[PDB]
Amino acid sequence: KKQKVHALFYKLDIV
Amino acid sequence: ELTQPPSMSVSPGQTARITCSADVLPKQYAYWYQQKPGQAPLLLIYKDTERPSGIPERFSGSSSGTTVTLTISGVQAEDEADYYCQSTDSSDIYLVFGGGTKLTVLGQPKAAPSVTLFPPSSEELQANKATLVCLISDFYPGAVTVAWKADSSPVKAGVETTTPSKQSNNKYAASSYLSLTPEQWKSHRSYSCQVTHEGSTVEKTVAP
Amino acid sequence: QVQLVQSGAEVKKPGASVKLSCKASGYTFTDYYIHWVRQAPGQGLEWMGIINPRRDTTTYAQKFQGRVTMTRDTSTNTVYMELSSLRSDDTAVYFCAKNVGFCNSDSCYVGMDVWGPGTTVTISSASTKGPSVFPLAPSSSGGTAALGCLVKDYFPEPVTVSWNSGALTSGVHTFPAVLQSSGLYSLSSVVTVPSSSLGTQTYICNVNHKPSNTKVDKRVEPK
Repeated sequence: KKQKVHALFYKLDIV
Repeated sequence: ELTQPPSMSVSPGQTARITCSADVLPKQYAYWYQQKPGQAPLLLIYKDTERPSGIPERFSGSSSGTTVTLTISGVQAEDEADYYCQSTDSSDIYLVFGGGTKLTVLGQPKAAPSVTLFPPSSEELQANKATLVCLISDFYPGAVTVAWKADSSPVKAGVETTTPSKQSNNKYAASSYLSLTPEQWKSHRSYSCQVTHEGSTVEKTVAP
Repeated sequence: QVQLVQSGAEVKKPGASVKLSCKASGYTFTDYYIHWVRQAPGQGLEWMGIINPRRDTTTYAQKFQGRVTMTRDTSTNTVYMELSSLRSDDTAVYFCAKNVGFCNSDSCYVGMDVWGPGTTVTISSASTKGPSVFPLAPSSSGGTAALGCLVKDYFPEPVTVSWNSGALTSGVHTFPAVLQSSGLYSLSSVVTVPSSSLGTQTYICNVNHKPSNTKVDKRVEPK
């Protein structure tokens, strides 16, 4: 249940 | 927000358990860092329980519900430091640190302060200034109060005192400065710096 | 080995801006995010934000949105953090740190595995001033005697003090400086020496205040 893909990933690798 | 105790004491060889708590922890990994004064933090634990290469097994980490815990076994004097947990907000975006936990390793022997008091130098008096210098070292624990007197009467004006700071031998030091005109300095028979530590006082006197 | 090199201490007046640098080496710069974290004197760590050098994208903590700018230069593997409209509350040590994990669609763990040493930033209205140096002459403490140098009214930190140009190392105690209400600093350096050498060995304190580019050698003799 621990989130393994941090939301910052989507914020930062989207363009 | 992440809550951990501001402070904790333990004896050498004992085991320290630093806990950090927040509603968000069931869904977010936490990280533990050690920081020694004047140094960069050092990562101890990541993803709640994994220990990097170079970190000794004395340090371990665990998770349980809304808490995460750093455990230090066989505490040694060199584990005295601040320990910080770190996770992410309820926003799931912004990183937050706990307030940090200062770990004190008990056993340091108490020690009364040594006091050195210097009067104004000749050179300073020729420059029409006067500064008395009271230097306080080698005391433990690190709290002292400094009081200044001129001719039996307390002096509060012109006093500047540092906070206690830890020396290389793990005892503390501090200093206090009394600024005077050369006329005040020459006007009194003596001046005294009185340092109070653990209910007892050490006093030095100088005279023009 | 991963290393992060940060730019030297900064002293700024209220209202100014400061641009700090973090030069990364020992790993693939564009594979990892870089964090900035600050720590005000005596306080705890506070996260400021993160930059992804691959895509040049950023995110800052809510309290720093609008006055922080992070940028990067891949030619030199350098990250920059610019903080604007500085206030007394911005006095702190500013760290950069490499993200612990490589982030992709299958996994992204966000923490700091390697930290830079920190850049000290001090916000003050004071202006640069070299110290006035005075001898603390010994007087009357068994077989040892204390002599020193008083380093008065300088700005900013730091000053260094050596004795006899670095020859004399044993028995030297340079006290932390006091910050006076004038905004200027003073400190004292004292050296403990055998009481017999007074009159036989010479004692000179060498005060070095790089921010004002001043050095002072002061002989300390008995009175």
